Amino acid sequence: PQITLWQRPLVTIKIGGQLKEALLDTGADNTVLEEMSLPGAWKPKMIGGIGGFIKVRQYDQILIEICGHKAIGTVLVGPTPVNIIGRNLLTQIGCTLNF
Amino acid sequence: PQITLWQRPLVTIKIGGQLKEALLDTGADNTVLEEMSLPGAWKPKMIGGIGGFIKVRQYDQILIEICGHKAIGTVLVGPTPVNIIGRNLLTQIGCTLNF
Ligand SMILES: Cc1c(O)cccc1C(=O)N[C@@H](CSc1ccccc1)[C@H](O)CN1C[C@H]2CCCC[C@H]2C[C@H]1C(=O)NC(C)(C)C
Repeated sequence: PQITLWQRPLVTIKIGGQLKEALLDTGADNTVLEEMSLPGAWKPKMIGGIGGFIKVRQYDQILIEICGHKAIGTVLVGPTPVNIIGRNLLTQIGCTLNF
Repeated sequence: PQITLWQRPLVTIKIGGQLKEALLDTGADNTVLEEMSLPGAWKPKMIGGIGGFIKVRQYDQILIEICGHKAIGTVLVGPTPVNIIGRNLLTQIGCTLNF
């Protein structure tokens, strides 16, 4: 899939048995998900936006299906208004920018 | 140019006679620039990211030279830690996501 940028680049994801919609976000170093139930141990973490900072729960080695592509990585969960797939996961699904 | 996402997708911009580095940011609807001197009138604006909101100055129909591609559009100036080229300007340089 090629994707133009006239609308937000939103994709379907499956994480922890759940279907979510998420933003492909070349500006995000990290993947950040809205409040959800993920199984397993987590670490405290703080990440910075535009913005200020939010407190998130850090989860390592999480399987996530992004637009029908499987990828494993660190997922962060916390009070983000929008699900963000950052570059740690974008590189796993072979995502490039072209201009 | 094609650009992988193993590093931050940073490009050179010329805006208001000045050279800057900026992040190609598919997760940003707007272009946001660190405090700088831009000539002419502006409007007050508030923009939300992760962490909260920042007060910005809104400038319309600004000429921006992104990686040797000329584009005109709305640029926002305010206390962002990184220069962001959002989708309003990404569509002007024929920027697509490929995976
Ligand atoms: C989530 C995240 C990380 O995990 C790591 C590094 C940065 C970020 C981060 O917040 N990145 C953002 C750009 S703002 C930015 C600030 C500093 C460095 C790089 C980018 C997102 O790419 C875009 N970001 C995605 C999304 C984040 C939650 C709030 C709604 C949007 C808002 C949008 C945004 O901020 N828009 C502006 C117009 C204000 C620029």
